[PDB]
Amino acid sequence: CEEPPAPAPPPAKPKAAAAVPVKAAPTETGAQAAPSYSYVYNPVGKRDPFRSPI
Amino acid sequence: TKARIAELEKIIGEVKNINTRKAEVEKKLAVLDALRKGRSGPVRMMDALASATPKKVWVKTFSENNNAVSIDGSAVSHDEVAEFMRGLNGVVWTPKGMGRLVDRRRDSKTARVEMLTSDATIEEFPEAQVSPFFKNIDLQTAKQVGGAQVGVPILVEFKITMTSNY
Amino acid sequence: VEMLTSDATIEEFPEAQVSPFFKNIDLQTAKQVGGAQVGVPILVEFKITMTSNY
Amino acid sequence: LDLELADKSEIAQNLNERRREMDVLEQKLSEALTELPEQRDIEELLAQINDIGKKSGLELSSVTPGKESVGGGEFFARIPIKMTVSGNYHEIALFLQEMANMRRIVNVNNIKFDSAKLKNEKVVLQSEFQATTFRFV
Amino acid sequence: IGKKSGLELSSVTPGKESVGGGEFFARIPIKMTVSGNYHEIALFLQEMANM
Repeated sequence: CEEPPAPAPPPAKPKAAAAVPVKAAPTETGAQAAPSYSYVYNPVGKRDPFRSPI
Repeated sequence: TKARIAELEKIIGEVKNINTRKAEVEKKLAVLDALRKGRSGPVRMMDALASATPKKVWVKTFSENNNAVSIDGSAVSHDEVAEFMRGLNGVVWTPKGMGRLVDRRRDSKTARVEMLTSDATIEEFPEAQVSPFFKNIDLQTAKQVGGAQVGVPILVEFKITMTSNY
Repeated sequence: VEMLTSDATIEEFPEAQVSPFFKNIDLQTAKQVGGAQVGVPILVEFKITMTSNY
Repeated sequence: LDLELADKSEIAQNLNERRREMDVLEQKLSEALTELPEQRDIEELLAQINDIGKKSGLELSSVTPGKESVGGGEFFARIPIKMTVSGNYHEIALFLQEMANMRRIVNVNNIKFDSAKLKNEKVVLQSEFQATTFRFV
Repeated sequence: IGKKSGLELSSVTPGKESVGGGEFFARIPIKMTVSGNYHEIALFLQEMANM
């Protein structure tokens, strides 16, 4: 068996732990967006048409 | 060990430096695409030579009959055509009468832009209203015209008919 | 070219649209013509009818 | 040693996935995209489109998925979804604005709608909106 | 409040949040569509304004 952990070392974990870790990353990462927002819009304005045609 | 663990602390330092900057590029640009729509917005469909323009945006055709105006236009999106349509009226229209001008539109015999639905004779019930002066019958049609490799318009072509008051 | 369906008179309701100037009625037909040992065309022969604007 | 070798492949893959979308996010004057997080749940997108349609009062006459745009990006296959709903102008404006306020990557673009009644005896607007999400390659 | 005022609630339609309707708040508008008598709609309104 392996003990409370193994012997001195503890041992063997070059196998357990080596074909584990893992690979972590650990990817503390890919969460939720606020996204972002665009802005509106450019006119002054006028008349022309449509003054005469109404 | 101590070599490649260092390698990995560095590579994950990258991956994180990374992941947090994405969520900001992300949102900055969503803003930017709202704003390009905010600069297309104040601009277009239909070329003209006018100092001041009587409408918020330009439009295409305008044809009246001293009781109603059948108009033909275009707007920037599902928004400025919504702003424009809200500024007028909104109606549950019911028994429509067919008349020889509709077919002259199907004939092409009265010049216009046959993206458009036809008609100009019906009976109207108010749904919503913003101008006390205007009874818009409905946004008769609306179609976002993309363009081609020769050029854009990308905007929403539309057609409306509206009887004023007095 | 009597691969083609016929006709040119009907009444049209819009489904989708890209040119504000053109009312295509439908892709009236389409048939991929392979050819023979004397030669190819392999392509899709087709027929469309369309009313423009004004 | 052997766990650290796991972390190296994990983080090298996370680096590749960066390059993937950070460089796409740095993209330039042309078409421009919305942000792209790894959404990677489509059926919930269809379901939530159905829900916002129902609470807007619209009859969802057809939802049709698309093909992935194999040449629509080096780091992402765009799947377009064409939705086909009928009702009132107020209600379709509503449906659109709700899909544009969703928490998923449904970028609505080219819109159309028209009056579905031949004879035109009652108000009704069939509406066809195109909206797409951006899976990875 | 619609039901106890006697009105038929023909449609309730939520809105979109007003992303530029405030720096510290997204306003959600709700458009309500109820039918009945003038007294009853005045009633429905005053009850919603007393909520």
